[PDB]
Amino acid sequence: RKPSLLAHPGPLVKSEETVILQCWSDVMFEHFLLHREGMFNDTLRLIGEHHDGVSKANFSISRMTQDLAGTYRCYGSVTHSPYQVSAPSDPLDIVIIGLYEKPSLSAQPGPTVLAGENVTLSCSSRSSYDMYHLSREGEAHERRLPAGPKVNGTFQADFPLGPATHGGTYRCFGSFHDSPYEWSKSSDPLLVSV
Amino acid sequence: GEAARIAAAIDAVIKGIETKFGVSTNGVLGLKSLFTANNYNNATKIAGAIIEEYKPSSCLTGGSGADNSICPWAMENFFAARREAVSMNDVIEKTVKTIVSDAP
Ligand SMILES: *[C@@H]1O[C@H](CO)[C@@H](O)[C@H](O)[C@H]1NC(C)=O
Ligand SMILES: *[C@@H]1O[C@H](CO)[C@@H](O)[C@H](O)[C@H]1NC(C)=O
Repeated sequence: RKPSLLAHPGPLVKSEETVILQCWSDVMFEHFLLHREGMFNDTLRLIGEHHDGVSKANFSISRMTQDLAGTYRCYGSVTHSPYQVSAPSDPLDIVIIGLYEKPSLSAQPGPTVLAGENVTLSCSSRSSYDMYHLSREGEAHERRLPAGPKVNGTFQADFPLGPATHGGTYRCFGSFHDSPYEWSKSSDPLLVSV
Repeated sequence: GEAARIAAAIDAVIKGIETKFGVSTNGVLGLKSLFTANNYNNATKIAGAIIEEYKPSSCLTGGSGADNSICPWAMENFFAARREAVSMNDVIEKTVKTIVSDAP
């Protein structure tokens, strides 16, 4: 059965910073195979630690480097049928952040609104990024929107959040199609209060 | 003379790579370009070219249709080889080191 691939503390890693890629499953896989797809593809054979009715294995990157960034996927194997590997886990993109200009995140109408008010967060930058990524602290699903208007010599992506329901700290990133595992410096966290 | 000694050691590396990995360097432009007096002994370059041309990490799902010849080696020596993390590209580099050293 499809294993689970997690990144601790997260897939957005800073250069030279440390990250642990955890491979895990309820199926007792004796070995895990972690595949990286990027500029330098590689596969790592991790030994499965069977414990608590769950098999798990860690791959620790002590100092994050450009060659280690890419789309990781976990496959599981059993010494019973070593030639029959499991279906891959859902792809996990390990991205190096802090490489380009920090975009600016602002709130419309403001960072403090009454419940039901339509909020729209605006991510802007001088650099013409191909995509803007809006991240809500806690959430894993980031929101990608290209840039719509041009304001005061800065390109801007406007993310409509709809009627206000609950608060949150948001951050913003910019990327280029040609460099997919390298993102901008994070925008300064914007706290929305409903 | 020394030109003959050079070709003898180059052919030893070519034969070594082919027999150890169970692959053929025929038509492989990337690898053949490195079979020169200066580039025939650089293990890093050769290991990098084997990965680039034969795509060993792609053997996880059967291989790239363009070249699944390295898969029998990859399965025997890595995916189903009979602790710490083991890198496929490291294993390839270590194998190339022995071929280059035991070539004479
Ligand atoms: C908020 O946006 C929605 C969708 O466009 C629309 O009903 C209207 O513009 C706003 N509704 C409010 C403020 O409830
Ligand atoms: C050998 O390989 C290393 C690493 O790529 C580098 O110094 C260069 O490519 C080669 N050096 C030579 C041929 O002197």
